[PDB]
Amino acid sequence: YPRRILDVYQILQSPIITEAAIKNIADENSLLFTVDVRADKKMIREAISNFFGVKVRKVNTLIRPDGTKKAYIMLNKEYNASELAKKIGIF
Amino acid sequence: GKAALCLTKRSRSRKSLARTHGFRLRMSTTSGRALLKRRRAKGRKILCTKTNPSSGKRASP
Amino acid sequence: NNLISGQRRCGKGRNARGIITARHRGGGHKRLYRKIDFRRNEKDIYGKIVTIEYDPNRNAYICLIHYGDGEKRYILHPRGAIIGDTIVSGTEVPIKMGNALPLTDMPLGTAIHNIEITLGRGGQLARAAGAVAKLIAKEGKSATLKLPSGEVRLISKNCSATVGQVGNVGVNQKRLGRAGSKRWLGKRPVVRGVVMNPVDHPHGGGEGRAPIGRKSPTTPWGYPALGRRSRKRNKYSDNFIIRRRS
RNA sequence: GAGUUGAAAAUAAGCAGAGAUCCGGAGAUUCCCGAAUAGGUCAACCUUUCGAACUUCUGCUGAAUCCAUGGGCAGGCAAGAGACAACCUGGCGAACUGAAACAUCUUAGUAGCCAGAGGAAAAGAAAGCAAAAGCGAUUCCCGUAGUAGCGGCGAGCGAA
RNA sequence: AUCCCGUGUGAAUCAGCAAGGACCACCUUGCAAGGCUAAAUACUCCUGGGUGACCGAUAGCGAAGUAGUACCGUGAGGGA
RNA sequence: GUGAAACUAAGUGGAGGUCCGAACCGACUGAUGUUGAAGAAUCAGCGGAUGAGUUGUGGUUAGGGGUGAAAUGCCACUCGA
RNA sequence: GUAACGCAAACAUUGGUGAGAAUCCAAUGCCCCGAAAACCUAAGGGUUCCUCCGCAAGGUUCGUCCACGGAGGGUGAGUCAGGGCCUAAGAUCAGGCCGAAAGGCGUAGUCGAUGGACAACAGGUGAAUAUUCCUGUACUACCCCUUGUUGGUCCCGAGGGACGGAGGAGGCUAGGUUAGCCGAAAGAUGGUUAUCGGUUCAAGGACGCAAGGUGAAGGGGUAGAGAAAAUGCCUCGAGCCAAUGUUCGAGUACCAGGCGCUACGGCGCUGAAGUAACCGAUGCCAUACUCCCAGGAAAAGCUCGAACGACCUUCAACAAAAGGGUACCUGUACCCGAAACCGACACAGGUAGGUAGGUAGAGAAUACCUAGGGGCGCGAGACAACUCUCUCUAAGGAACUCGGCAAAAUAGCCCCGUAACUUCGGGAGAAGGGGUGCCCCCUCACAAAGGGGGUCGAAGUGACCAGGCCCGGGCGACUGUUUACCAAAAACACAGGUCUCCGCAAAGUCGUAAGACCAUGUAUGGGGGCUGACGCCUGCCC
Repeated sequence: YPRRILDVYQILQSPIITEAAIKNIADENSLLFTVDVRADKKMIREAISNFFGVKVRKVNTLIRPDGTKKAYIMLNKEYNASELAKKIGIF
Repeated sequence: GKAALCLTKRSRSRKSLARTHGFRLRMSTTSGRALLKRRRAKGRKILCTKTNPSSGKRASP
Repeated sequence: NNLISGQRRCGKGRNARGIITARHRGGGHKRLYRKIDFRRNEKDIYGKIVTIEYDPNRNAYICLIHYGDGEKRYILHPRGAIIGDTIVSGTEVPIKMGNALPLTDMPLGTAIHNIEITLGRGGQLARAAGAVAKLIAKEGKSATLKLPSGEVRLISKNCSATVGQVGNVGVNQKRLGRAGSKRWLGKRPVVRGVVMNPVDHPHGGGEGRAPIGRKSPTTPWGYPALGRRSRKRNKYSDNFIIRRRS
């Protein structure tokens, strides 16, 4: 019995496109996204790994004060986020 | 003086105020349940002020 | 020690409703509770005293017993007894200070204590410091006892009683000496009657200093204190009582 | 049957004579809170074992004692619960006021609270009226009548 | 009197029982201590249709503007 | 120093609702303030300041009531209800 | 077109920006805070945080500026805080009792931190977050595999968690100072380097405890319903318990200073010395020691353990080992001794906790300063009365006045000296006197001592700071409490005294009732009336 709250297939709303995120792609080797408010870390890591076929060292999430959950999704030293994110229209 | 005076309010945890005046309190008592009847009847937007979430953003842990 | 349990009732001047019915309580010092076997119903098992200690919840001292088979109980310390002395509860047993035995088999005229009124319950009479009862007579089903009040009363003869006077006779020789001593003993100040307003107490009001002006001395609730009985009337036990007090 | 994609109305891309947009009837979906009901809670959250909680239905069981009752485990579309302006039925039930004061009395069985249910509800088919003449269950209007009456025979109340 | 109730008593059965404003007699009327039952009657948060010697923004609902809002109050609540 | 107690000199000891005095808690006197800087304050001094002490958090007591080391004082700038 | 513009810490200049500047930015001065006016937290706010733009309104003036308006952004956790663990006060309460209804009592449980239980530190980075991201080095909980034992698991019976105040001595450290070591050094004037800076490093792992304390800590079997607790046996390189300390962590950094940037901000390269002595906490040892009485929470986690009663059981449960592999929810911005909370205000107010530098001093007081932070959102003049906040005053010294109200005077330390009365503890710092600066000396141990000698001033606790004292009476014994916002007392309370009730299913109190307090108490106790330490007393009248 998996999810705290069941939600959807969906979850992930969109990636954040700004100047901090672009720099964090290069520095941390990590993606940045907006998700469900009822989305779990476990849920996100199962989604994004199972979607793109990439590994996830760790996810770290916060709720910006309006009530929309944004998640930093970090990737292993193997997988390259710059080129991955290049082919999802962020570069 | 050093004791301030006739400020009826202070800064007090929303926990205590929600356990004195919150939704779950009003909803238990039969007399208090008919207050919510009057409040929905008048059509007031916020029924009972002084309610808190156990969850974040306005959590009082 | 599994006999010294922190399981107070707390507040302890307040009823179910939450009002101060028993007055002049509070403040105090935090205290624990020592269970004490007033029944002394561990029968024919030979016991040994080990320590005499302070019960904060009493006048008299408490005594820690170790039994021969290997279990421990707290009791009331009798007057002459000391550390390393010996006791036993049962039917036969000698009339040596601190032993427990039913009232039937006891001598005529002995200083005793911890007496049951009803067989089964435990021990209600003569529990304070210096408490002492003196068995006067016996009659069929009953034993005729003189209490610490100075009152002779029929109780059932099969009922239990522990031999010897209860110890720590000198606790009348306190002076307390100060307001603060009674304050940390649990008690609190007692405001007089005549001082208050008419709305509060019957003696209240009066301009200047008030003489207790209303023909009688009154309680807070109208019922003449200072002379006027209050022993229901036709109470169940009425028959059994022989005498008055002093 | 011709233009549409809610209001403010702008853009972008669509859907439209093989008949949309719309209008009507019937269905499907309906996050979380709320009778709230898997358990907790500071309503809209947290924990789970993912569960209609609790009661009467209905299948088995097997306590202190034979039978039995409590209890435990099951199946259950599973009836009930809560909400609802006034009207209405039942329970409790004021005081100010009037009497030029006031206690009988009046305000009144009114206001209020509490419980209950319907489109109305309650009543209702004579152990009834009435007078030697008769009528035929209730309920509502006109009337009898402010009459018969009751009343510190005062204020007032007042039928059939 | 009639109708209903706490306490205690405690009947009779159509040669009966109850009522006819204490009560008794005689007449007359009815059948108590089990139930059910439409209508005419009461009302308006509300829907449709009609009407007005009704209002016209200090009026008319508090509210002609996203009002029980803004605001005040710990709170019930008040309130443009 | 005594039959031993009693009693008495020095050391040790750290009691006390003990003393002086910050924080802390109060509110005695004055001055100022009086359409105030403030719907009880500022300033200069004042009492307690290891206790019947102060205080944070979380609770309890309810108006024919509560609470009151008792003034009818307090119970949300409201109190003979 | 007046009163006011919210403390008397305080501003000045040069330059810049711009239509315009006392008020916005920069520099230089100067001044103020520094047990705050500093930096962190809890509550509460609720976007105020950062950026770019705007200045209608708001800001007690202005304003190019803002906690204001518009536009866009910003809060990253296995270890921090809470929840997924535990319980107290209290709450709700199945069945149960009691009640016109509403409901009241109450057990089993269930909630409920302000408490228990639990695993992370340094350096680095950046407009706005950092124990959260980065680098290094850690730790807790699970799934592998090597050995294993045959059961596990829950219930369950124990151990334990586990608790007071006060006081004192010892050992330590944090922090400070001084020296050494290293680098730098003209500060325009008689002299002068005597000058200025730096000298740093956490969690964790491994390992030992002294004239620190103590002299059973920690075990093993056995009887008896008895596996734990308890009645008797032995045995202990006679020792234990700890904070600090030695190492790695850390041949790394960190680092004072030098060598180059180009315009309004930091950033590249380099990189010396990195120790000692003394003072030293309210911090730790210590849930330690002594003393005292008013006698000092619970429950789980943890460790045993034998049962009985159930489940889960031979692709399994418990123990150990390195190496792996794995890691839920919410809070995180910003203010928080306040222009953002609470006081209607950008209000002279209130507001829990944490960290505590130097010089002087007994000191968390005071005075001046450091780090850090600020100059109080109207200004410019002028120098009338009058008012306030202050400073002084010839001669007198309470003549003032309801009253010495107010002001003044006293004051620290050391030494001498100290009465009536007394409950023998006091009174008492009684009263009253003398000495204190600076320099130089005697001493195998008297915190600029003590003593001796000099020297300066009118004055030596020179400033801030810092008791006025005495004699006689009333009332209350005394510390205490009281009218928030006119009364602090002689009023209340008080220890002590007396009377009267109550034998337990107690009197009393609260409830329609059930039942609650009394009390998990029982006459040396409990309720009520009056008096009010202590001394001597307390008469007549039923």
